[PDB]
Amino acid sequence: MIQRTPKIQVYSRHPAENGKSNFLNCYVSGFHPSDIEVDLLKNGERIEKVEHSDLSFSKDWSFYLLYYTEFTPTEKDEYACRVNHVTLSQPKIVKWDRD
Amino acid sequence: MSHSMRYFYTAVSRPGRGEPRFIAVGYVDDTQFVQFDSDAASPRGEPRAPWVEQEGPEYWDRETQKYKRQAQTDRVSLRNLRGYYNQSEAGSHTLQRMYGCDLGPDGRLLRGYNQFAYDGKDYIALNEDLRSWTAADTAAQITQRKWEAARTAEQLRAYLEGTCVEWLRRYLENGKKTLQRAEHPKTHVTHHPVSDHEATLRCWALGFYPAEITLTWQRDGEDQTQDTELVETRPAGDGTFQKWAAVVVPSGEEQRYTCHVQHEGLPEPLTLRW
Amino acid sequence: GILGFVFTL
Repeated sequence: MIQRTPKIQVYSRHPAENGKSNFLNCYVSGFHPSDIEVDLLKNGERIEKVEHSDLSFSKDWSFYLLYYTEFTPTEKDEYACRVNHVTLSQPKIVKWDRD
Repeated sequence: MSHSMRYFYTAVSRPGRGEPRFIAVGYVDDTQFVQFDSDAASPRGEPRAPWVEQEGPEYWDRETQKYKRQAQTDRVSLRNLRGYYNQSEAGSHTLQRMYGCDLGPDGRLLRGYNQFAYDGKDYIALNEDLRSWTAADTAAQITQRKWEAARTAEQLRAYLEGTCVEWLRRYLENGKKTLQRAEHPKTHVTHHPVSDHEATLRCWALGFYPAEITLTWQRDGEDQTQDTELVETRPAGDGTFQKWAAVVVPSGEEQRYTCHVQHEGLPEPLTLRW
Repeated sequence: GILGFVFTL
């Protein structure tokens, strides 16, 4: 029985520029077993229309998924990705950093 | 150059919460073209690339039928594996499979593969010859004995050396603009002070395809591979990939650092500076 | 196109 915790990256599809339409990504990888919940947050609240890739896996058998939503960054809006997995006592939040 | 078609299957039991879920995805090179999920609102093979979208309803219905048949079968396999390991009825377990084929510059087969994992660990693999097995443990030796008696490898070898390649060839024709072109990375270098004596240099590669890339920081022309933070290569969501590599440097030494980028879509490797 | 021959472990 393997249990591996998700590596999480939160990033934009293109370099973020204020007021310019873009795509916000949360990539979760390196995890096992496959059940996982991933939310994208805007100012601390859950973003509603979030899509994801279908479950796949890497050479070491660990799983990965891309969650994503269209967005338009601004100077003040804060974004984050929240993930829960059997390996996590509490949901883990990773804040988006433009660089 | 050369191309691959690969399928990835995951079946997950969930005793007391219905029957095991089955999820499949298919790729040509680094491009997803199909997915099937038994828990989907309508469980059907789903196109994920324009060059299989023009395959008509017959192709899709046949794929769908085969996925359902595979899913049921994998549910039996999970039942069998539970037994081999004397595991309780109540626990949840995972079966994974990857298989596929590669072809070369002449459109001919290079190699095939088919590997299985149980609960995230290597279980049994078809060897490179496509005629023999490697079992990871005692339980997998049962599956080996079973497949040897049944000549299972002959069925798998016939598909991997034959029909797998025919499909791959067809997909490469239909999706040539997408599939047979590399896209060079778009690069930039950033800088962040860390303290009164250190700073971070970060070398970015965005928008590249295929996923394979090397980013290396050098000082005075020499590799600093051991001192770099490299992130895992990550999907951009548009079929391309991104990666970055960061090195912490003595403040004032930045001019001696260069980032070296190697990628198929580059005619020559790049050397970048802050 | 996926393998149509099925078999159990």
